[PDB]
Amino acid sequence: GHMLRTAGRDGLCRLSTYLEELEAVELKKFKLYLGTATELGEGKIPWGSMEKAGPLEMAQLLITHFGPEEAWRLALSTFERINRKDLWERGQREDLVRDTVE
Repeated sequence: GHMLRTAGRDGLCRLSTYLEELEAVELKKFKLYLGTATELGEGKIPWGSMEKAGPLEMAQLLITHFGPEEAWRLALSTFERINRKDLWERGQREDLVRDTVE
């Protein structure tokens, strides 16, 4: 687990690792949320070309359309939206909890 990446750079690697935790319907929510999103403007995802896509295909989908860490953002920030707040907290913690600490 640890000391695996002495020198490394993830992006897609972290994206996949979290998207592999999502089941078909979880990915379903995820890919419709951002893929058919009008809040995202037009939607960087092609027209239904993610229906037969799984964690592997999805990771390589977001990474190609959005970008390495943009894909990651699109996943973590959608985890919270599909009621996958658990894994979402595994993604973003950012900084500070209440006072002084964290």
